[PDB]
Formats: sequence, structure tokens, C-alpha cells
Amino acid sequence: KPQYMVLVPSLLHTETTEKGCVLLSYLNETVTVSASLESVRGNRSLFTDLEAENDVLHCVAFAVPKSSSNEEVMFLTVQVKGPTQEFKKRTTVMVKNEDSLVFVQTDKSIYKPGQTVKFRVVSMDENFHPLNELIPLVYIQDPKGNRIAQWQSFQLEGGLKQFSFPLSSEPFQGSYKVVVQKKSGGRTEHPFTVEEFVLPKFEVQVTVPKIITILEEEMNVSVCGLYTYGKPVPGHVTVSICRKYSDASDCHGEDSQAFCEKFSGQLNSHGCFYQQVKTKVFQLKRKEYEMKLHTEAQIQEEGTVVELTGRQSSEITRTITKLSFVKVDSHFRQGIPFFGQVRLVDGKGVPIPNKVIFIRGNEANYYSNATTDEHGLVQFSINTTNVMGTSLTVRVNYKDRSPCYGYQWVSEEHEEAHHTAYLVFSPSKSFVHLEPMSHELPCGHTQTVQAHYILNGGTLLGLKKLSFYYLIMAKGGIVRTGTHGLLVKQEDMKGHFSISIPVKSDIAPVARLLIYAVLPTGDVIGDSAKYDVENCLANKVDLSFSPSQSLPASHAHLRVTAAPQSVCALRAVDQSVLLMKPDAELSASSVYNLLPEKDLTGFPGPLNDQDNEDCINRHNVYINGITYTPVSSTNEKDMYSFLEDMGLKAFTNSKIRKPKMCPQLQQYTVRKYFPETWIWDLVVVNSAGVAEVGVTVPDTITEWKAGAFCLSEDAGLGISSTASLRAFQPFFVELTMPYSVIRGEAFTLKATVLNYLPKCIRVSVQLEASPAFLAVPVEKEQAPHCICANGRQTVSWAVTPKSLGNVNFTVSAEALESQELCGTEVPSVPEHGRKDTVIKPLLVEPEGLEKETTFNSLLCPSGGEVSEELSLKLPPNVVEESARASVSVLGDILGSAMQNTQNLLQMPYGCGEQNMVLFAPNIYVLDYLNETQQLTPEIKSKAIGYLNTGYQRQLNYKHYDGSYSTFGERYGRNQGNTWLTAFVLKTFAQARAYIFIDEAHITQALIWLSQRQKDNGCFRSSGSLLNNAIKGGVEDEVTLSAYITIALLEIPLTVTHPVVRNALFCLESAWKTAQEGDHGSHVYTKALLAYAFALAGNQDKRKEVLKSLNEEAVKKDNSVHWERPQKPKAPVGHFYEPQAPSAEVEMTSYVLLAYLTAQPAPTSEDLTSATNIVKWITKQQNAQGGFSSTQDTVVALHALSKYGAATFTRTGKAAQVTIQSSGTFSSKFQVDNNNRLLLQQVSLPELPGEYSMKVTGEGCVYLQTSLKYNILPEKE
Amino acid sequence: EDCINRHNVYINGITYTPVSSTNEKDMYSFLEDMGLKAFTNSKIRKPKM
Amino acid sequence: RTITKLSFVKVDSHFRQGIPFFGQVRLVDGKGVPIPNKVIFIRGNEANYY
Ligand SMILES: *[C@@H]1O[C@H](CO)[C@@H](O[C@@H]2O[C@H](CO)[C@@H](O[C@@H]3O[C@H](CO)[C@@H](O)[C@H](O)[C@@H]3O)[C@H](O)[C@H]2NC(C)=O)[C@H](O)[C@H]1NC(C)=O
Ligand SMILES: *[C@@H]1O[C@H](CO)[C@@H](O[C@@H]2O[C@H](CO)[C@@H](O)[C@H](O)[C@H]2NC(C)=O)[C@H](O)[C@H]1NC(C)=O
Ligand SMILES: *[C@@H]1O[C@H](CO)[C@@H](O)[C@H](O)[C@H]1NC(C)=O
Ligand SMILES: *[C@@H]1O[C@H](CO)[C@@H](O)[C@H](O)[C@H]1NC(C)=O
Ligand SMILES: *[C@@H]1O[C@H](CO)[C@@H](O)[C@H](O)[C@H]1NC(C)=O
Ligand SMILES: *[C@@H]1O[C@H](CO)[C@@H](O)[C@H](O)[C@H]1NC(C)=O
Ligand SMILES: *[C@@H]1O[C@H](CO)[C@@H](O)[C@H](O)[C@H]1NC(C)=O
Ligand SMILES: *[C@@H]1O[C@H](CO)[C@@H](O)[C@H](O)[C@H]1NC(C)=O
Repeated sequence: KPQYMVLVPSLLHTETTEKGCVLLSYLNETVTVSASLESVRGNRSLFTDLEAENDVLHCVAFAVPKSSSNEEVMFLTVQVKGPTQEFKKRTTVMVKNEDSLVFVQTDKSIYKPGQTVKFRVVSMDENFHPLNELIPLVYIQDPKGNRIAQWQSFQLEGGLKQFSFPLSSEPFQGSYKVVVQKKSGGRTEHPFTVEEFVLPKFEVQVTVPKIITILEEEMNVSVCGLYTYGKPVPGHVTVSICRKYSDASDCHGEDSQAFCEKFSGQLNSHGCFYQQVKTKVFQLKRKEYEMKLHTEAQIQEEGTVVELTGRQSSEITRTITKLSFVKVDSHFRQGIPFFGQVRLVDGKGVPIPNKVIFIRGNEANYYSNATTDEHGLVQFSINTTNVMGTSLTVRVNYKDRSPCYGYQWVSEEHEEAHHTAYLVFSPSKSFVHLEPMSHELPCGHTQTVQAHYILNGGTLLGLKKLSFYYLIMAKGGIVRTGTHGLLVKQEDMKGHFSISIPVKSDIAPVARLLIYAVLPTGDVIGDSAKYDVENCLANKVDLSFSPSQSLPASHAHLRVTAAPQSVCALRAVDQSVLLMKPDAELSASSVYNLLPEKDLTGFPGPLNDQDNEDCINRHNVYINGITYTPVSSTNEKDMYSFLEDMGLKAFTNSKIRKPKMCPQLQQYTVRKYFPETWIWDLVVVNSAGVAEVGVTVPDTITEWKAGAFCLSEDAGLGISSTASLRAFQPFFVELTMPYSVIRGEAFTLKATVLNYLPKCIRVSVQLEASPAFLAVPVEKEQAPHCICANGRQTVSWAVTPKSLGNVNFTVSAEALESQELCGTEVPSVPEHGRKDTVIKPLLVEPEGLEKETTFNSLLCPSGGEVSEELSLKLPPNVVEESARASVSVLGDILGSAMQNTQNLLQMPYGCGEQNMVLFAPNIYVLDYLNETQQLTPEIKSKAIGYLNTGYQRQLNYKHYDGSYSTFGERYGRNQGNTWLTAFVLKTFAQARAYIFIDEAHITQALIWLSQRQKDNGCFRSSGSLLNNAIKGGVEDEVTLSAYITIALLEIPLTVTHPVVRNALFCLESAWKTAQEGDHGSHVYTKALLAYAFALAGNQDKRKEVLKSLNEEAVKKDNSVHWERPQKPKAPVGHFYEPQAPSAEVEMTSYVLLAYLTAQPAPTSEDLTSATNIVKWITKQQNAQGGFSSTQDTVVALHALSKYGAATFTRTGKAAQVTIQSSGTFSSKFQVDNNNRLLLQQVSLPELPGEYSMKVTGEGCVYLQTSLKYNILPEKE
Repeated sequence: EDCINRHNVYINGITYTPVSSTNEKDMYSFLEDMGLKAFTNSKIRKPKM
Repeated sequence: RTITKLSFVKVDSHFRQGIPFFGQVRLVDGKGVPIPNKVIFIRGNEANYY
């Protein structure tokens, strides 16, 4: 027959080539294979085309561009235009606008203040020949839901960029994030840190099992670690040993920690420290959980704590005698030998010699026995001619937890070797098996493999011989293309053939091979494979260096060898504090897995398969036998499935799809230089390798690490690894100390000077004290006899600072001559710079207690200019040279309102209550996202869908009269709900306010609440709730009625006629009842009065109540907020204080909400307190979306939205600024729509703040000013 | 806003009975059955809780 | 688990509408002694005579 097979990796990755391979054979070489790649809706077409000869394989390396949308279904139709035969056949395929991988490697582990945060970032297309491409943004978010620095709107030219941002000496601390987004919305992170601490002069490490098991009475554990140049250190050791989850309550004075022993020790002078244990006391049993530990040790004369949390997730297991398979034979067939190596180990992880097994196969009803080789390896073999389902089993003991499994309270198990193999569906009666090398793979190498084939009747007619074809695949692409054959026998089923195929690079970290043959008879077979192609790079690369150096040995170098025209990441670190805490996600494996679509494998979610309409539904099948028998649905292996496993696709009419019938439905010398960076730069490799000239740092002996990454178009990327270069000085003075003291308070410093070489020498350290401190010793009059190797005796001291900032400290040692008293001799001839005088850094504060000193003031030019002056001036009991203050300048809607805003975007299921919770709040965030101006008409239109469906499903649960309950239909006789219906009228208001509604709904519901009116009273809930929290309130008609008046006065573009004023009337009534008293929870009811009177505009009355609230202040240290008693007069419950939603973000919003209201404008005091209480809002939000109810979420989002609707207008993006202080020290600023929110962290030199504001232009701004200044001169 | 709520079923007299769910005619509905509103401090409506 | 182990002693198993019924209600705990004057809560129910 005419035969063609057309192999295509089944996602279409853009901005790089697309190499799908293709075959022809046996008929019509005058043919034009062509993959037409069309988005028929409208009309795209990225035609692919090629011509070739019969019985050869070739590959068209076309490509794809950016697209209509991101990720899209693609019906790629292949066309093969022969001279006498036509053909046409479609499919479905996928294309995603390439969404790259980018990242950051921050400088170091753990940072001090005062430093330039420098970093980089990368991106590549699928062919990792990297890709210079435009960049939307390059910034950092400050921990508090805010930003501190930025780069923006550049593009890579070297495929890279490096940065810098000198941090202050008194900035914030904690966690930090250089966050970055890719233009199509995709954004992600690389967090990091800056804290304060004191440095290490070493690191050490545990010895311990990561795996202790059941049958254990002790634990091989010890303490072995490094030092300066990996040397020996003297000191003292200690473990933190502990089990988890004993019977204590972890509460009420109790701890979840289970057993915990105690083992300290001395530090030996050679090697490492060893302390082992017992493990009976621990009760390694049913419900005493895994072991979690640390171990920490001192270095003498320096007093160090060394915490490390590791070797922690250990396997105190249940299964012992844990064997496994290694060499599976994935499939079983009736005409083949399959026989897989099977090792066996367990537990600790080394095999026994010569331990027995038990062998079993079923239906093949096999039975046998074996024992272990050196590693248990056995290559058992079976004969096959049996029913369609294999199910194997092998043991050395029996099927049960034999001791005591019928007691439920044990700690044990044992394995069961389990493996399933399915069979080819081969009407050909031919197939292939392999002998793969299914274990560790060498690259830059190659290894030969055999495999085992067969031929049903050989060439039935066919022709003489065949070639067998294979694709070496990569990343759901194609790295290579190959084939091989040889002369056959005439009609025979041979099996011998070998293959070795290249392992250089250019391929994914799988060798997901399949080698397949095919015939002229509408027939095809091939055998998939899979391997761990361990890490291999298109350009391997390393760093190195001529051997390491000593303390003043400033001379240094590099040796990196990569692609010959190529740019790179080249770091180098004083790895003291990066051997303290690690880096994270940094290796060639990082470069790999950071790839999205690591193993592009199998059809994803959206697509199922091709559907072929083979329906073999005979009425009776004529399955000829002693009793007839109908059709069925199998479960066996297929070749369709081989390629679906592989991932790629083709377009052919061979024998692949089984005749699986269609469902019937049934039938009827040392100079200290700055550490904190040794390298981070770019030297570029020429055609003989690069050579950076590093330069070593003196006056500190510590550890070193190479941060690395590389790039170029020519050779593909690469990964080097760690240079480490630990310094050393045969005579060094080492000054150690705490880090956290102040000029106010004294402290001490213990400077040791060591010896490690065979001469023992008299030596006395000294200092050259300063005015910045005041240093005089404790035992200098002592005559230090001498120090031998690791000889270190250390006199005491005491000292305080006086100077402020990045001050330094000095000691000095020097070996001494001609005092032969202690040792056998004292020549004392180290190098010409024998004397070590090491100056080391430190950062001090001014004495005592800096405190909180802040204010909220704010203004907004509306067609004009607003300005202010104000005092940051209160020096009572001030001390010299300590105060330091600041404002910071930006707007207040983009700070931390990305996550929640785009998150809470939802779709309907449930009864009227949660039906509304899933419908309504989407409207407030719709407005909130639109008001910010960072929206999209797609979320909009799919939100039209949201709104229609959710609206309609609200009507699923409403009343036949107009009203609304939770249930509605099928419950005819009923009455709706009051607070519910208030919410529904409110949100009907706003939802019409965005899109079309019908007027009758608001009509009939507004008048429902209107008739909810007998003579006088303030009505209550018609209690039919299913949930007391959906209404955050506390059930009093007070705040209910106040909900009515606000929700019925906010009146967007409709009318609110009768119902709402008498709500104001009862509101005044309850106000009389309350304010005539003094307690209504003191925040909640009267704040609702505030916002009720506000959207009413009872100006004196709203003012009185919100002003009482202003007296009843619960404000925040950086903001404002209000709280119900929090120790409530009635007794409270246990879990979240039930029966009481606590309604803070709803009430505090309803506190926030009174101020913004005035139909022209309120005061700017309202805007100040608003951004205060909204700092509190956004801080009171959590990572999911919304807040702890639906009420608080709705009303928060709306408060925020209309705060904006006040402060936001499209063309109003022109807010200009100045300060005006008389000390020639002021500042001009500007704020707009596109420089719309950069924080301007800015400080001031004057003790007082007499800095007169000015603000002109369009749009409002949020500033926040405060001071830190120390106190406490004497306080006798 | 009136309510006859104590924490249990609460009928006195001669029977254990949660507040005996009735369906009959009182005078607030006899204000409804003509068509007018009015205002009244007095006790015209039944004690449903 | 149960601690703060008070006791009814001279309880009444009836109550009526022309009567005081007064539960001389013990309290002890644990080793078998009560605190000197640990304040408590006597809740009425449908009297809310707490
Ligand atoms: C929410 O989305 C709307 C999308 O339309 C944003 O734009 C608003 O659209 C209206 C359309 O009428 C603008 O009205 C304008 O009025 C002027 C003067 O009559 C006229 O010359 C324009 O052609 C236009 O009709 C409106 O100014 C504009 N902004 C609003 C409504 O404030 C809107 O910005 C987004 N914000 C909201 C409403 O949440
Ligand atoms: C202690 O010595 C160190 C190292 O010399 C000082 O650090 C730098 O010193 C140079 C001297 O010109 C200054 O220009 C730099 O600004 C210093 N580093 C910084 C802060 O970037 C350190 O300042 C000295 N401390 C004091 C004040 O005694
Ligand atoms: C291939 O081309 C030849 C010559 O036109 C023709 O005889 C043959 O039938 C073609 N392949 C088909 C139709 O199987
Ligand atoms: C447009 O649509 C037709 C539909 O048959 C398709 O064949 C063609 O490739 C598409 N693109 C072009 C080239 O117009
Ligand atoms: C480890 O523990 C075993 C006992 O299980 C003990 O005999 C041995 O001396 C210890 N040391 C090592 C590393 O074998
Ligand atoms: C294991 O099974 C084999 C049968 O294949 C039997 O000959 C042998 O005796 C059994 N095990 C022993 C006891 O060696
Ligand atoms: C396995 O045993 C079966 C028993 O019928 C036999 O037909 C087949 O040839 C054997 N295969 C071998 C010898 O590997
Ligand atoms: C009951 O009143 C007393 C004072 O008579 C008071 O000490 C106590 O706290 C109140 N309730 C309790 C037991 O908490």
C-alpha cells in the first residue's frame, strides 16, 4: 500500500523551531507532505510543507509566532499530495504563546543593612539558544504589601542585566522579594531576606540517619563538620534530640514534643565528635511520630550558637523487607520471552547475600522459588499463552502483617512486589520487546543496547526486508531522527539487533525513545521507552581557579570554560554567611526543573483523543464456540497508546486503532576590603576560555562559593559549580563579639590569635583603641606563655561604643622572639607581614529606645492646589544624634490589591444565601478592578456570564411574590428574609449599575422592604438563616435597621423612594436609646449610625456620632481601626468565638465608610482616616480573596472602590508636589497614572520636621510620615 | 421586634408544647383586610415569636 | 479528664408553682476538697433566675 507516517511533538512552542519528523514508504514518492496549521475561526494558516522519497525519514523544522490569545486549540491537518492517491485527515493540537522561565539569584544568603541589593534574571525560548526580549517590569515588593525600588520597561541585549539598590543602614528587616512579571500577566517570585545577626567563623554539620527504621535499638549518630579551611576547631558539642507527638496537649502548659534525650560532649582535637544513642526509650511505635532534631555547638573563647534544621523527614517506616523491581518488562504477549532483572534490598539500603524468595504468576499460574545474588538481582523468565490479564506476585514471607494486625494499634508493615503489564492488541500478531539499559545514563558518551522483535509470517506478501526507525525525543520536541535495517530471512520472525545512539546533549533529561517499524500492509508497530538522561548541557561549563590563597594574598583569578562567544552569570562570595544559611534552587537541576513542561507527556486535560467510529455491533458476533458470546471492552496495550505516552502525533490509516465496537446500549600586608561581594560580574568566554582576575580579600578568613550560570546563541546554555577557596594565615588575630548592643550600653570582645603550624610561640594580642569606643583590658598583665597548634587562650575585656553607624574594630597580635621560657624554642619568624592587625565591621545604633512617632495627614488637588505644614517635633528628654524620620510618597490602590482583586472571581452553585455570596461580591470587585484601571474586557465578558447565571440562580431561590428566601421554589408557602433582601436590593443596585437589569426586580424588592412596616417599630430578622456569619452582624435590630438605611440610600442611578427615610427615623430612635446610654458595644452600632447619617447627610448628626467614635478610638500604630469590647460582657465560646462573627472588617469598613461621604466632597481629614483604616483593611486581608465573610468583603471592596471613585478620574493624572522647608532642604514630586505608585522612601536631617507640603494637579495621594528617635537620658 | 423567646419549648398550663404553632386571624390582619395603613402604639397584633 | 467536680447532694427532683425549691448544692473536687470561696454560676433556665 501507499504508506506515510507524520510525527509531530504535540504542543506548538513559538519563537523557535518546530522539528516534527515524518516518513514515507512503499508507494508514491512524487508526494507533498504538508502540515497545514489553521485557526479556522476567522482564519489562520501556518502551512508546513516538505517532499521526500519512499522508505526514508526526515524532519521539517518550521516554527510558530505569537498568537491571538495565549494558549489555543489547533487542528493541524496534514496534506500529502501524491500523483494517483489523495488523502486528508485532521486532528487537534495546542500552542501556548511561549511563557518563558525567568528568575533571580539574589546575591547571598543573609544580608545586613546599608547594602546594594544587586541581582539578575534570565529568559530563553524552547531551543535554549537564549532570547533577548522586552521586559514589562523589574521591581521589588516591600514586605508590607508595598514596594521599595524598581527598574522597568527595558529589554535584554546580552540576555541578562544586573542591578543595584543601596539599602539604608536603618531599613526594615525580614523577608524580601525581587518580583517580576512577563507581559501576558504571568508573574512569579524569588523571595529573600535581610535581618540582623552576628557572623560565623565556621560551619559544622551532623552525622545522623536520615533513615532509622522499626527494628532499631540505637542510632548511628555523630557530629562531624568543617572549619576555616576545613580545619579543626576546639569547643563543645550538643544535640537537640527529640521525638514528636506524645500525649501532651501542646496547650495549657504542654508541648507536642515526644521523647527527647540529652547528649553533649567535649570537642575532640582530631576529626569529628561522635555521640550515639539508644532507641527503646523512644517507643518507635504506632502513635509516637517522627523524629525532629537540631544540634548546636560552641566554639570556645567566642560563645557561638549553631542551629540547623535537617535530616528531619526520616523514614521511621512501617514496611520492612522493602524489595523492589528495577528492570520491568512493561508488557506481556503470547509469542515472546520477557524476563526482567529484579534486585532486592530494604531498610538501611544495602542487600543481603543469598536470601530466598517465592515466585508466582497467575493465569500463567506460575510457581517457583529463587534467592538473592550479591544484590538480589534475578532475571526470572515465563512462557506466555494465557488470558488477557497478567497479575504477578513474589514474596519471601506471606500475605499478612503476621504479628498482630487484628489489633489496629501497631507499627509495622511489609512490602508486596507489585507490577502490572498489558498486552499488545496486534491483529498482525507481531510486536517488539527490548532489553533497555533502564538505569543510570552517561552523557557525552554512548552505550549499545539490544532489543527483540518478531515478524508474523515475515513478509506475508510485502517485499524482502525492512528498516527499523526511531526518534530520539526531547522536551516534547525532537532532538534527533534515525533508522537502521538489514537483510531479513524470507518469512521468519528474527529478534537480534543492537543500537547505540548519541548522548552528547540537545535533548531533554529523558531518553524517551521509541524505535518502531512499519509495513506496506496497513500495519505498524513500535516499542516506547524511557530513561533517566541525567543532567547534560548543550554547553557543559565549569569554573575553576589556580589553587587558593592566604589572608593578604590579594592576587586571585578564575577559570571558566564555556561556549566560545558567550555571556554569563559569574558570582563569587565570602561564603561565611552563605555556608551559614543556604542559597535556594540553584543548580543544573534547577535550570532544568524550572522549565515548565518538564516532561511534556500525555494528552493534557482539555483534549481526550481521536474518536474512530469502528462499531462492530453485530446483533450476535459469531465468536464461534461451544457457546456463543457477545462483544466486550478490553484493557490491553496499544500503539496509539505508545505514541500517546510518547506525546507526539501522526495522521495515518494503518492498523492502530482496535475494533472497539461502539456502545450498543444493549440488544433485545593585609588591608581589609569589603566582603558582602567577592564577584558578581560578567567576563565573557572567547575561543580559548575566559579568565577573570578576582582579587582576594584580606583581614577575614572564611569560606567561598561560586554562583554561576551561562548563555549564548551558538552552543546553548550551561552550568558550572562551586569554587571554594578558604583563606588561611599562619598567624592571624581574630576578634569575635556580639552584634546587638548600642553606644548607650557596654559589652565585651574576646580576640583570639591562633597557631596551627609545628612551632609553639609566645605571643600576646593587643589593640589600638579608639574614641568611638572605650577599650581597656582585664588580664593583659597576664603573660600568655605560648600557643601551640590550635593554641588559643583568650583574656577578657569590657567596652562600650560612643560613635554611631558603620564603625569598625581592631585588635593586633604578633609572635615574639627571645623569651625561651614555655616552649622548647621561640624563633618567631612568620612572613615579613607576620603581624596581623585585622579591622572588622559593625553597625551600631544610638543609645536605648527608639519609639513610634507618626501622623496621618493628606490632601487632594481637585482642579487646584492643596498644601500643608506640620510638626514632627517633640524632643522632651532627647539625646544627641539619634532622631531620624521620614515621609514616603505614592498613591493607595495598587499597593496590595492585586491578589484578592483578580482572585475573587467566581461561578454559581448553591442556595440563595451562598448563591448570593457567589454572585454579588463579583460585582464589587468588578467595579474595584475597573476603577483601578488594570482590567481586561475578557474577565469583564466572562463576568457578564457570571452575572447572568448568578442572577438567574438567585431567582432559582426567590419568591413568587417578589421576595427572597434561601429556598424559594418547591416551597411555595413562605416568607423571605430581611437582611438577605437588604443585601439583594443593594447588590441589585450596583449590579444594574454595571450592566443591564430589569427594573421590576428592584421595584418589587424595594417595595417589599417598604411594606415590611407595621405602625412604628424597627423590625428584626425573620430568622430563617442557614448561617449566622454570612451576616457579620450581631442580630440587634439596631444595626440591622442601620443596614437597611444605608443599603437603601446608596441609590446608584435608580430611585429609593419611601422605604429608606423611616429607616433613618428608627435609626435616630435607636441612636437616642444608645447615646442617651453610653454602651452599644461602643464601636459597632454608633459607627453604623455614622455611615447611615452620612449617606443621609445628617451633617451635625453623622458628625456627632462619628466624633464620639473618634473619641472611642482603637487606632493602629500605623493606621486606625475600631473594635467591639473584645472581652465581651456576656460569656464567650471557644472556636473563633462562635455566635459572634466579630464583624470587624464589615464594621470598621462601616466605620471607614462614614467619612468618605459627601455628595460634592468631604474634608481631607476623611481621606487621611480613610487610607489609615484601609491600610488596616488590606492588612486584615488574606491570601485567598475577600475577607472572613461575604458582608465584610462586599462592603470593604465597595468602600475602597468609591474612595477611589472620589480620588480617581481618567484624565486626572497630574498631581504635582513640593515640600517647602526654610532650610534649603525640600523636595518636589509628581504623581500620575503610569508612575502611579512608587514609594519614595525619604528621610530628613533636622531634629524637628518643619517641612511645608504642597500638592497641585489631579488625583489624590497617600503619604505616611514618622520618626524614630531614642529616649531615656537618666530616669533615676 | 417583640419575641416570646425563652430558651425552651415554654408552654404553661396543662401541656408540654413548643409555642403552639397557630394559623388563625388577629387584628393586625384586620387592619390589612381593607387596604389601609395606620399607626398604633397599642397591642393589636398576636404574639408570634 | 473531668475536674472541678462539684456535686448535687440535697437536690430536688420536682418543682412547683407555690414553692421554693432550693438545691443545697455541694461542690468538691479531685483530692476531695473545694477551694475556699471559688465563685460560681447558678443558672436559672426559663426563669433565667441566674
Ligand atoms: C468603569 O468602566 C467604564 C467603561 O465605560 C469606565 O469609563 C467610563 O465610561 C463612561 C461612558 O459614558 C464615561 O462617560 C463619558 O462622559 C463624557 C462626558 O459626557 C463623554 O465625553 C465620554 O464619551 C463618556 O461618555 C466615563 O467618564 C468613564 N468613567 C467614569 C464612568 O467615571 C470607568 O472609568 C470605570 N470606572 C467605574 C465607573 O467604576
Ligand atoms: C571602619 O573601616 C572600614 C573599612 O575601611 C570602613 O568602611 C569603609 O571605609 C571607607 C574609607 O574611605 C569609606 O569611604 C566607606 O564609606 C566605608 N564603607 C561604607 C560605609 O561604604 C568603615 O567606615 C570604618 N568605620 C569607621 C567609621 O570607623
Ligand atoms: C502511486 O503512483 C502510481 C503511478 O501513478 C500509481 O500506479 C499508484 O496506484 C499510486 N499509489 C496508489 C494509488 O496506491
Ligand atoms: C483559510 O480557510 C481555508 C478553509 O479551507 C483554509 O483551507 C486555508 O488554509 C485558510 N487560510 C488561507 C490560506 O486562506
Ligand atoms: C553503628 O551502630 C551499630 C549497631 O547497630 C554499632 O555496632 C556500630 O559500632 C555503629 N557504628 C557504625 C558506623 O557501624
Ligand atoms: C520453590 O519452588 C520450586 C518449584 O519451582 C520447588 O522445586 C522448590 O522446592 C521450592 N523451594 C524450595 C523448598 O527449594
Ligand atoms: C514455554 O513453554 C511452552 C509450553 O507450551 C512452550 O510451548 C514454549 O515453546 C516454551 N518457550 C520456551 C521454550 O521458551
Ligand atoms: C457574680 O458576681 C460576683 C460578685 O457578687 C462576681 O465576683 C462574679 O465575677 C460574678 N460572676 C462570676 C462568677 O464571674
